[PDB]
Amino acid sequence: GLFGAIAGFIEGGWQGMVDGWYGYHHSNDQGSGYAADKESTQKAFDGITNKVNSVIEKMNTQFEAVGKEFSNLERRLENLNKKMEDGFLDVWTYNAELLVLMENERTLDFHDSNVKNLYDKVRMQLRDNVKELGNGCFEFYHKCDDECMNSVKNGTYDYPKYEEESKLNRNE
Amino acid sequence: GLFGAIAGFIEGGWQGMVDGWYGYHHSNDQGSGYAADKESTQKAFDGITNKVNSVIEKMNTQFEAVGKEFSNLERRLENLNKKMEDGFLDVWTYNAELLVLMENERTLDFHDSNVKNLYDKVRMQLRDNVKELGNGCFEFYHKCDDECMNSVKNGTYDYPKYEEESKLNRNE
Amino acid sequence: GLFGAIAGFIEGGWQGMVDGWYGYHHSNDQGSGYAADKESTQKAFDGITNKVNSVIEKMNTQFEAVGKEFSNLERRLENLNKKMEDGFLDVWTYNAELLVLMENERTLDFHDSNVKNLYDKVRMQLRDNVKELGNGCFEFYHKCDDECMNSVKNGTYDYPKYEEESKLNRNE
Amino acid sequence: PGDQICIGYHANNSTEKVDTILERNVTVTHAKDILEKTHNGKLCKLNGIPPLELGDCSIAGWLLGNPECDRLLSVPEWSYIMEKENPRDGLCYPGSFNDYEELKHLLSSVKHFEKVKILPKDRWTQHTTTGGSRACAVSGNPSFFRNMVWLTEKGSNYPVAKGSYNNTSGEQMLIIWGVHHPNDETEQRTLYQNVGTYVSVGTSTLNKRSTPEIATRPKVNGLGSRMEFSWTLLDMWDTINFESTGNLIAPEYGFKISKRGSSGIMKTEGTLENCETKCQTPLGAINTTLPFHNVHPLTIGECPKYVKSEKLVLATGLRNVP
Amino acid sequence: PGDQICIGYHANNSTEKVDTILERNVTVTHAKDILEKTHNGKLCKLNGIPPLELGDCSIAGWLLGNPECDRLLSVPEWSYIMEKENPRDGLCYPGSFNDYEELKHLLSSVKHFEKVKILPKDRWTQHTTTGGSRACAVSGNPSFFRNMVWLTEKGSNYPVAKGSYNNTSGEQMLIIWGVHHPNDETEQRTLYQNVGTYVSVGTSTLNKRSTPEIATRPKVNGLGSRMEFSWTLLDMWDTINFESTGNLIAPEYGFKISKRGSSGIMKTEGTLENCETKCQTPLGAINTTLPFHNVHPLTIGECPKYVKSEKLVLATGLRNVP
Amino acid sequence: PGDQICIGYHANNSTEKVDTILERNVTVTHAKDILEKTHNGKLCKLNGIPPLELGDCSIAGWLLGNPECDRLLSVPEWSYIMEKENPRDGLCYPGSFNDYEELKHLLSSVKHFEKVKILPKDRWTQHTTTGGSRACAVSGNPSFFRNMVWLTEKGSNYPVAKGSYNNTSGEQMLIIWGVHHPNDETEQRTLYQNVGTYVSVGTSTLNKRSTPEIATRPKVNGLGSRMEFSWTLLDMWDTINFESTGNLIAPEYGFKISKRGSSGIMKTEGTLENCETKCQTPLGAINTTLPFHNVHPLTIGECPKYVKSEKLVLATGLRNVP
Ligand SMILES: *[C@@H]1O[C@H](CO)[C@@H](O[C@@H]2O[C@H](CO)[C@@H](O)[C@H](O)[C@H]2NC(C)=O)[C@H](O)[C@H]1NC(C)=O
Ligand SMILES: *[C@@H]1O[C@H](CO)[C@@H](O[C@@H]2O[C@H](CO)[C@@H](O)[C@H](O)[C@H]2NC(C)=O)[C@H](O)[C@H]1NC(C)=O
Ligand SMILES: *[C@@H]1O[C@H](CO)[C@@H](O[C@@H]2O[C@H](CO)[C@@H](O)[C@H](O)[C@H]2NC(C)=O)[C@H](O)[C@H]1NC(C)=O
Ligand SMILES: *[C@@H]1O[C@H](CO)[C@@H](O)[C@H](O)[C@H]1NC(C)=O
Ligand SMILES: *[C@@H]1O[C@H](CO)[C@@H](O)[C@H](O)[C@H]1NC(C)=O
Ligand SMILES: *[C@@H]1O[C@H](CO)[C@@H](O)[C@H](O)[C@H]1NC(C)=O
Ligand SMILES: *[C@@H]1O[C@H](CO)[C@@H](O)[C@H](O)[C@H]1NC(C)=O
Ligand SMILES: *[C@@H]1O[C@H](CO)[C@@H](O)[C@H](O)[C@H]1NC(C)=O
Ligand SMILES: *[C@@H]1O[C@H](CO)[C@@H](O)[C@H](O)[C@H]1NC(C)=O
Repeated sequence: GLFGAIAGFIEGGWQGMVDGWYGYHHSNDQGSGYAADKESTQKAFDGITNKVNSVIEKMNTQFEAVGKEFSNLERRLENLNKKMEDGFLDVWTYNAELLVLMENERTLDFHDSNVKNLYDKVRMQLRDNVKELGNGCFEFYHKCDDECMNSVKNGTYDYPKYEEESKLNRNE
Repeated sequence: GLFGAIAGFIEGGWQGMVDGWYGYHHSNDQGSGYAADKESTQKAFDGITNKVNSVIEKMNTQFEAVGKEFSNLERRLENLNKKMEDGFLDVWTYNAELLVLMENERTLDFHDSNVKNLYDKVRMQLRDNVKELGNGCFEFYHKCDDECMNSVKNGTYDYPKYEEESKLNRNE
Repeated sequence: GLFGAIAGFIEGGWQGMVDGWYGYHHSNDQGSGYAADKESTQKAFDGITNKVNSVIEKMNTQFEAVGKEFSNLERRLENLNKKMEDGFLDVWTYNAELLVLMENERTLDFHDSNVKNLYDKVRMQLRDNVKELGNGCFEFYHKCDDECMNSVKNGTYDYPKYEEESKLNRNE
Repeated sequence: PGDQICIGYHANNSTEKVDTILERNVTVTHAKDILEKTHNGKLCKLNGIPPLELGDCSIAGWLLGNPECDRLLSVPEWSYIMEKENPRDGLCYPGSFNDYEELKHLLSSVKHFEKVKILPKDRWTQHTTTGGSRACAVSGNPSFFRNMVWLTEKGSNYPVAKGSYNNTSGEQMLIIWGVHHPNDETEQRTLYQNVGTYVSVGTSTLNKRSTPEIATRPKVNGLGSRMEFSWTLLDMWDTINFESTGNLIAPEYGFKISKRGSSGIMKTEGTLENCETKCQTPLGAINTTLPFHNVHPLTIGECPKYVKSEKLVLATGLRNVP
Repeated sequence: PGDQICIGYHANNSTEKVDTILERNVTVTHAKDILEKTHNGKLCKLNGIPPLELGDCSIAGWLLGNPECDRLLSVPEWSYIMEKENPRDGLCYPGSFNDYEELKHLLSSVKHFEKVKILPKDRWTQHTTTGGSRACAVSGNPSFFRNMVWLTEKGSNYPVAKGSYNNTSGEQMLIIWGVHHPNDETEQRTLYQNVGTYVSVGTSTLNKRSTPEIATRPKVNGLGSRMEFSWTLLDMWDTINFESTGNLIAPEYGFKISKRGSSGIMKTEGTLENCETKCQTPLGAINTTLPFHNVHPLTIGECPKYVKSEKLVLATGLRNVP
Repeated sequence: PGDQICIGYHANNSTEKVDTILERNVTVTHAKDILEKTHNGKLCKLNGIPPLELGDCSIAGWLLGNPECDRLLSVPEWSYIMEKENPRDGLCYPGSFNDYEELKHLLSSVKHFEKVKILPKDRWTQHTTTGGSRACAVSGNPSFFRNMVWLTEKGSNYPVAKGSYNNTSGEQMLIIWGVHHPNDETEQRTLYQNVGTYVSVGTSTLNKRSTPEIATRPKVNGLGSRMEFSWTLLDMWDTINFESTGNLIAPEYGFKISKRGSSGIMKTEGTLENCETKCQTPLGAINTTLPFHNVHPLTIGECPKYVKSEKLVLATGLRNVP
């Protein structure tokens, strides 16, 4: 996709992450598991809810066919009426189908962007205290406990804190 | 936003940068201050000016209602006329409102992309002579004077030049 | 462009790469040359072929003018017919022109994204066994033969393999 | 070999598919179908108000009072009118109905009439009013449209027939009248005694006259003769004047428009069932909260917007990746 | 602790808001409102050319020459025509105007007439022409439409009335004529002496005739009688022939189409003010360079495109971030 | 100084340009033009079926049988009809054609007629049928519309003329008839002997009558008289009855609708050439696989969709960068 994360460098999804659209899987001495990122999930949910309302609401100003009858001596008028009602019908079908297609494209790319941005947020926080594996994971140059994993997931990782511990690991 | 810079890793805007959409703030021994990046600002200005003209110009081929009257024995014809004029009115209102919404979305994301690309341009130039702080700033592994800051802002930073000075700083 | 690669950090195109949209140029002791990346080229080709079909197919539900005549005492009816046929004509011209403009915008950005994602894929694979020059090229911290270049181009570069050879080069 | 945090995204067992401009048939974790494609196959009450079911009768058969339509002699307020494509019971006495389609269009905005006896038959003291035809027979004897009066010779004379009605009813009133076009001169003489007759009708705004046309025509319902009907809407406090020396088919009643609003005539061969809806189509009733439907373009009531689409599915979740 | 260059973006004190598909009510640093919502509330000259202000007169009242419309007997070129919804001064002598809406539609493309005395009244030497009615009275005495001639009996006789006019005027010419439909036989005899009369009109393309209809009708402006007007456009170098044995209301004048172009009839109760515009609506004049407006759909002149929108604001700057 | 792999993109010598919303005149490596702008400038056969080329004849001239249109007396199936803007050969005897535009509209869905001799001229044994006019002359002598019969006095008498035809042809049939409106009373007497004449026509659904109008009118093709034509579609197994005491212009033939389908009347001054197309426009034939064209809105056959655009070019490749 446009942002290269979904079915990209992060090759697949997680059946095991049931509580959100985007999030984490951690692995340490204490164990492993999944956790949704609530902030980014909610922000995307809000946008998507806005999108669907927008697409619907903009096509509430839509043409309606009204039943009229014409004599056998009013065939041109009858044809004009039919061409008009059909014409608007075609225009509105076009508007609906196109809008759904274009916006579906954008919805998939929005989710891709949200995953990439979350990844980048964590990356830019961990810096060189981790190795970027290239698969969506960061491998720590230090032991990172549950409280340590919890700090990353809510953006309170103390890099100035683990700075010296990791450089020794990274170099030795 | 889609590119993760505006209200993203660069958390806020600068009231103090009054002469352009995107640019720099530098800080050294000689002092500090703001400067717009003229090249990227102008390129975005040109695109945005093109966008507005496009949206207007494509809706100059728009329906106009013409005043006609009908007898009390021409009610179907009157209704056909009314359904037609209203129908086109609804179509054009839809086209205008949708175009503005979709293009507003793209305009905000365009600016986000322009900020991200400018950031990346500077990043890819400074390389490891700086630390990426994660907030839009780069902290130099050397003293960088006004002439030095001026080289970065117009893409003439000499990395091959500061290469040795910074590695000693970076390691010591 | 939106993704910053085409006419961006990769400043120009390659006349010498005639067999695909995106790809490689390598340089080593054995020589140099161009090669298209077949996978990413094919994926973009498939999308673009889908795009053109979509734009055409959605505008197959288009209004057709039917030839009718009116008396000198049916001028309002004649005008209604003319306003209708012209009105739909304007709507469909608008739909066609707008769709082509919006989708042309997206096509150029799609190609930009595809180049950026290919670059990032190679980057995330080579890691610190190479220097990122900032121009689309990676310079190896080791000799990389034809078989070595071939591994990168199809994502089978052995980093765990060249890991030690490069760090000595990178540090010495 | 060290610790890891990975960034990732949800996947599930959804098989929901969507299309984009760039790709078709994409599986997504969540999606929203916005197109109603179902209906209950029935004609229903609309907000508890039943339609007027004409059965085998046409609009003309109802309003003129074709004897086959006697169940419709007094009908309550309706929400829409059900008419067959080719109703059997219309003009039992063959002929034509001027501006008929205009009359049907009027009915799209009328939800009730009060039939008012504007020109009681017994006040035609100088003419015979018992006139009927085998083409409108009832129980084997000649009869006639229940709402109309066929004036004929009385005592071998047909004096100038004049009737007038001031619309004091409190609403606009629909009034129909006709002119009889005989097959031959003997028919004209036996019925009216007079020749070179006329029918004149006048309101403040309408002035419409007629001379009957005698001519041999193909038989319809057994008759080469015809009756040609016309109509007008009589404004509040306006008067209608009828004047004739022969061939007038007078209204006995007018239809006061007693309720107005959005209605319509639905073309259908079907019958009303004991069901309730907010949205009726000729194919059946719709019950949905979805914004679009593809059931039929001709709907009555509070309906979704109609499109020709076979599918409208919006992606809401992301690409569902194994 | 070292030196820094930061990349950033502009912010300001703008409160300008825009909408997107994904988000509503977004504050941006710069925006462009492309919708005109204001007008001056006045009816104005259009490019320095004033409209034709009918006042209490209808199109028919003007062209026939209802005596209450005498200020309109000669009018200069106009840019649009102002007509009230229900003008008081139309057919002073009650009746009807055939194809009236077609005539008004013609006027949308006409900007001036030259009224030409095609059939001077004094040339009707075998008929009385001073005929008038209390329904069109002037200063307490019977009068008549200024542009028309009511032919009546002269010396107790009404010979065949024939008038003809060859359109040598250099443009197409609008010509109106009428037929008088009396209330009764005594009126017919007193006015025309003849019975079974007719009015025939013929050009190279038009052949339209009439027999007057005598009938009692509701009184309008005091009369049960009616005058029924018709019109034609006489082509350059074509001739119109009038022939009648009674009941003809002849034109004295024709209206030569002396200027053509886009105009229109604006329905308004208001009056012309001393102002100038390039774009007039029934609500008031628009002065803008904006591409859209939401003022009224029925505009005349060089106008922006109308939409129903309450707002159209394009973001030009970026998201305004504190 | 070490080894390198670079990522890059294609460039070529393409000069193909496209537009976007953000930018205009962008050079791309590959593009797809989706707009046909060319045609062959000729009128052609449509799928091997030639059009009906009226030449100088109008639809009316053809169907009535104006003698200048004799090449059209029997014509094979057509794919479209070519008619000039102002055909010279129409009503040679001047007059009018009621509901003419409706008749032309019918022809949009008719691809062939079989002309059937429904009322053979020789069966009018009580009337003269050789009547003609110098306005329809052939070789210097008076003649008449080939498909019509002008009934006149025989032996100084004009008995009631009655003709009838039951449509047993197996399809709906177009039938035209007329009424002659003389210039004067002497013409009426010389031709018909009778006064106060009428023409009556009746089917199961149509009842249309006429009284001829005698009146002096401007000369057209030398005549102040007129013939007024009307038409009907006679249903299968229905009968049409003509009855007249004078002034009837009877059909001798009916036009059985022998093939139906999408056709049309193309307005063109041009002539058929020896060429073949699937898509015909008034400007010339289109041969393309492109989805859009900008040639003309009025096309017949299997055509691309028409738009007003000067260009429609889709980018397929990327920005072409030096
Ligand atoms: C018809 O009956 C009405 C009601 O009795 C008569 O009177 C008025 O008509 C005017 C017409 O606009 C209405 O506005 C009033 O409501 C009526 N009220 C009064 C004062 O009578 C009318 O006169 C009758 N028509 C005739 C011809 O006598
Ligand atoms: C009506 O007057 C005109 C102008 O005097 C007469 O003559 C011509 O009419 C033709 C018709 O197409 C015009 O094109 C010419 O401009 C006129 N010029 C000439 C040579 O006279 C016409 O004859 C008159 N009509 C009658 C019935 O006499
Ligand atoms: C006209 O001719 C037809 C065919 O001979 C006559 O008969 C039938 O008409 C009905 C009308 O619906 C058709 O459906 C049948 O195909 C016809 N067949 C039969 C049994 O004759 C018809 O009677 C004739 N009309 C008159 C007035 O005699
Ligand atoms: C971040 O997460 C940790 C959980 O270990 C919690 O203690 C801390 O309060 C969180 N910080 C914020 C910003 O809520
Ligand atoms: C870059 O900026 C410096 C300012 O110190 C200036 O001397 C130099 O000319 C600039 N280079 C370009 C490309 O203009
Ligand atoms: C990758 O390329 C090399 C060419 O040197 C080839 O041997 C190998 O099979 C390729 N791997 C895949 C996945 O095809
Ligand atoms: C969509 O994909 C499914 C499998 O993922 C398969 O049935 C088929 O190729 C596609 N179905 C349709 C209806 O095109
Ligand atoms: C938009 O936001 C402002 C504050 O930023 C607030 O007044 C309100 O929530 C919104 N206004 C409207 C009109 O929706
Ligand atoms: C487009 O660009 C070309 C050169 O690239 C030049 O001819 C001109 O500026 C533009 N042409 C048009 C038709 O606008």
